[PDB]
Amino acid sequence: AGLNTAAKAKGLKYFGSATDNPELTDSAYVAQLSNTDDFGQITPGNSMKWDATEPSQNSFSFANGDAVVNLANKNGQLMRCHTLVWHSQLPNWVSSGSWTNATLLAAMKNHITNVVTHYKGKCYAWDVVNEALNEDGTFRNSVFYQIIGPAYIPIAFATAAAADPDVKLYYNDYNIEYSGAKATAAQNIVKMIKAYGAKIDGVGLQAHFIVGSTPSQSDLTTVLKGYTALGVEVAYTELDIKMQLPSTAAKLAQQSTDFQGVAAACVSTTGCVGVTIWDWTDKYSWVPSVFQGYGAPLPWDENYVKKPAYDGLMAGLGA
Ligand SMILES: *[C@@H]1O[C@H](CO)[C@@H](O)[C@H](O)[C@H]1NC(C)=O
Repeated sequence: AGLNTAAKAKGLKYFGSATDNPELTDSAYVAQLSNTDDFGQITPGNSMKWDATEPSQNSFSFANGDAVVNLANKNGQLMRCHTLVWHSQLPNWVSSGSWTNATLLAAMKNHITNVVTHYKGKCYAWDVVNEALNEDGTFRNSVFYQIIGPAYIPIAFATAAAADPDVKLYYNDYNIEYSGAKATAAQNIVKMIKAYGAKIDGVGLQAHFIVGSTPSQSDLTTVLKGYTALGVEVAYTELDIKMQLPSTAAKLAQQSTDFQGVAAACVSTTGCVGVTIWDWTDKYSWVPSVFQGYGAPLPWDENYVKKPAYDGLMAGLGA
């Protein structure tokens, strides 16, 4: 019994975790990441992004991504590959470049084709385009939007599908898990890609939530079904629930309830294929400076010891 076994019993394809290459020298860490009772799927937190894979123009660098795939392969875990086109973690040669539509499309397509071809057959899913929207539902004024216009999004999907016709292609974003202008805009991006005639198989809902401010199971489920209704599968792709510090028993209990609701929403939704937590131990959680004051976001603590949230996830998965 563990998260992945429970998830699969309920019909999900996996419960899984992200990781990153600096953690892999920690053999105790790796032993639990490799426990397929809890994790049937791995995401590389950083080593398949554009800054990692094409840090200078045309210079593809796959060793760190390959090391994560090799670990997953050894363990019999699925991969989700993350992420091709994104405004963040973009090398300066792209973000600062002097582009025309043709020249940026060439470089963007070259990035996709090379990365996706290299990983052909190794990935369950690709996050093809990440965080294309602002909070108010406008397009982000990234280099792609400013130079190419909205077509960059369906072109990226079409390019990925040409390189690897069978991997599931996802649009991934945060703050699209509750209703609002941003979730509506994410729906409209799905419709727009499909109308262009490009393949989109999934919406990735990052699920970076806050303890005590997490959307209810009911709200989350409703929003998932708003996506599945458009003809895509859905997954929670980067789940973590940071709490306002310091940690307390009451907050740990609330955090358990919050995680429980997310797992239950997925299990309740036909077409929700799985949940990936954004790493699994607080020691390696993602808490950048903009969230100073928050922390302890994950189901195991910094000592690799389960927190109440682990039991909350199990309950939410019906175990
Ligand atoms: C860039 O080229 C694509 C592909 O033909 C097209 O859909 C889009 O409108 C173009 N954008 C600009 C700004 O010329």
